[PDB]
Amino acid sequence: SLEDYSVVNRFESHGGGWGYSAHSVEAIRFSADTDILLGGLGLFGGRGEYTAKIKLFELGPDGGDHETDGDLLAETDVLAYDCAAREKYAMMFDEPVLLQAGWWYVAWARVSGPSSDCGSHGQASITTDDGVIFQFKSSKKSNNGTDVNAGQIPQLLYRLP
Repeated sequence: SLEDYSVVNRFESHGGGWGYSAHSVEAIRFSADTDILLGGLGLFGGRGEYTAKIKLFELGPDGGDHETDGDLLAETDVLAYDCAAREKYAMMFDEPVLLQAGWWYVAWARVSGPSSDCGSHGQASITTDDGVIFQFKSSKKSNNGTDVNAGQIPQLLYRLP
């Protein structure tokens, strides 16, 4: 049956709604202090029918202090999705990607559709129940308001090796 994955939720609350436009890009920088297998990203929807393409970029060990344009590690095609109000949709990469402890990455999503749910009270640091510490920082690739505090990409979906 479907393989189970752990979740890290970067937001502690919700906002009003979030809108999209023709070239909107949601992105967030992150790092985990432990090697993890990244399977996908959790996305808000909740108020209709959406599409999204997701990407993962590598920045490296210095990517928290100096954001380069990064190296593409994974990408999906555009895929339609929906989910219940307040919930997240699990958009999976074609294959999971092994991330290195202390290295920085960019989680990226190009979402299209009507207004959606969104996050607020986003956290710079989250410690998951298994003890892994995730850090989040705003990304220069994000052009539609998503940042460390607010917006899209509420979750990373991962397993421990």
